[PDB]
Amino acid sequence: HMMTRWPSPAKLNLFLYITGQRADGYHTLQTLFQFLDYGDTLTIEPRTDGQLRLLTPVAGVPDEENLIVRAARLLMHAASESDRLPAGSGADISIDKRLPMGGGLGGGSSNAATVLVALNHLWGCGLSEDELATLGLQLGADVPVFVRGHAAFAEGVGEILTPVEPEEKWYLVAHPGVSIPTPIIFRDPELPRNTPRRSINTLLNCEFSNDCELIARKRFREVDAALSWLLEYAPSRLTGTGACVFAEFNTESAARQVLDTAPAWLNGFVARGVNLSPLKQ
Amino acid sequence: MTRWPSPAKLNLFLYITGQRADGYHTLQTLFQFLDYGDTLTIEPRTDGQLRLLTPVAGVPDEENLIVRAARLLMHAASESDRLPAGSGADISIDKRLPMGGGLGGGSSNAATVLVALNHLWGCGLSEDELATLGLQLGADVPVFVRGHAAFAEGVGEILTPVEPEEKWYLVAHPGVSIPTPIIFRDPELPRNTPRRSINTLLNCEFSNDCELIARKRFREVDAALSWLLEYAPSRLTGTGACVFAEFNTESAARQVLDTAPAWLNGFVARGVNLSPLK
Ligand SMILES: Nc1ncnc2c1ncn2[C@@H]1O[C@H](COP(=O)(O)OP(=O)(O)NP(=O)(O)O)[C@@H](O)[C@H]1O
Ligand SMILES: Nc1ncnc2c1ncn2[C@@H]1O[C@H](COP(=O)(O)OP(=O)(O)NP(=O)(O)O)[C@@H](O)[C@H]1O
Repeated sequence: HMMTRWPSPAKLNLFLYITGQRADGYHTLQTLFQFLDYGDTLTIEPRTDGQLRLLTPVAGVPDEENLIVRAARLLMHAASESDRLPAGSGADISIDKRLPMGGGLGGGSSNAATVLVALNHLWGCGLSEDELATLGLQLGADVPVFVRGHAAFAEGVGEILTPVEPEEKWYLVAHPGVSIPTPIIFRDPELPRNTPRRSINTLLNCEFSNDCELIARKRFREVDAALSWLLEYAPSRLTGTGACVFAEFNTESAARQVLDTAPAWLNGFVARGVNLSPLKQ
Repeated sequence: MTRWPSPAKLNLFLYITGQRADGYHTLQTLFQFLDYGDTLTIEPRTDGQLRLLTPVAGVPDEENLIVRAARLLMHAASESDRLPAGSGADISIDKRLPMGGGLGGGSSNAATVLVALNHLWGCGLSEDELATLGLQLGADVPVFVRGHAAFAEGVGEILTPVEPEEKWYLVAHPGVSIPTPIIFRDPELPRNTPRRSINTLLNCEFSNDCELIARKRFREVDAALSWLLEYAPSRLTGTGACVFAEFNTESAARQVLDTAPAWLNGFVARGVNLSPLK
């Protein structure tokens, strides 16, 4: 059927603090998200024969393990159980994938968010933003931020989101070459897990930092190298659990100038921060 | 009122439906309380001081869920102008539940502290708010806060009341402590059990997706289950190490308890669908 095109932007954690750990191992976080005007593009063609096909498998991820497919299947389940899924609802999905796996840019969660929002719209299920954010939290920690579509402060177990208006700066984002899946960092015994809970105003007045950065820097020489390079030019930090690091600039020209200083083995891009997700249109 | 109950729970079933990229597992699980647990003494203070008078063996006081619960409530209430100046408390616990056993004792302690201090200080937080705070403390805190046997979904915040039969249980602790992350990191753990309706789940055989892993990895759990299975339906609760056996009368449960090896340290308690806390 029709071929629809849907943005899946990256995010940055402008700061990220680990305030505690539950007995089941889950870490409570206080973190501030901003989107980038940069990321993946999904093409979604709806179907009436009930089939769900990923036309562009992502290397390193079996099909049924792709968050694209998991998101579609979860929406189908939730909508069907509430009598909101038309019979034969299906989709063919392809992705122009720019965001790396294990990058800390939230590519997987962003893909899931876009698929939830796009298929809910196309199939006409009528699920609210609240309902899609509740589904999204089951798929990925940051799916709710992408679903709701606003730069936001996230606490609780990731479901408490408050809109914030951080400066829409220009960022140089580097991929230091290695992939660091979040569990590799969150299982580290030396990870900080006792940063004090702070109000949003207090956090906005703190020195922005990422509690994962010291661990990633020490465990991965590639992250240390990328951070050492960018820090010669601008405030620079890890995003997510890495491996990606970013540097902040006041202008596009300055960011692209510093990107030009990048060693050839350090892939990077320049993108502006945006507080409204392209997905929200 | 200064004496507050903190009941145990059982997971009557437990299914693992998925795992996120950050390692977190989504569950579908059924909770019932036991008429058995800890008793907390909570004595309000007007000097803004908060103290745990009784340490829990092995737990640094600042890591104790009792203290974490009190300090989280103080923060959330203060930030919304609902904490009277000088609010404090002296808290003690008579701990009868074991740790790392799957009875939810730590989450129950946190729930009791949240509900008790909210009431004693008069902060006026709603049950919804306390259950939202509780999710930051422990995975099962919201079930203990709301106080009803319940089917729990989502990331543990979607709770549906259910009325499972209030049976008598023989709860056995095979002595070995199995912290949940040890089970949740196992490559062989089932992580893709289909999500199913409560009505579906209420009419299938109850099971615990953690049981097979727990039995294979821990001989004390394997031996504890092999004994109880002779006499009654028996399953792991939580991620273990505790196991429970299902009886229709107290006398039958107790007669099996009297045949238990000393290393089992078992107790008998009735299931209740309404928390003593409520
Ligand atoms: N369509 C997808 N795009 C990217 N990653 C995917 C996708 N589908 C499954 N994954 C996997 O799940 C993760 C995507 O979740 P995501 O929100 O992007 O977190 P991340 O910041 O990229 N890295 P991490 O959380 O440490 O795994 C990746 O690591 C993939 O292994
Ligand atoms: N007041 C407390 N009572 C019991 N445990 C506590 C307490 N405070 C901190 N803890 C610790 O945090 C955990 C409490 O979580 P708990 O509710 O007991 O889960 P469980 O179902 O019993 N099994 P597990 O998740 O492995 O701990 C315990 O393992 C303790 O080490």
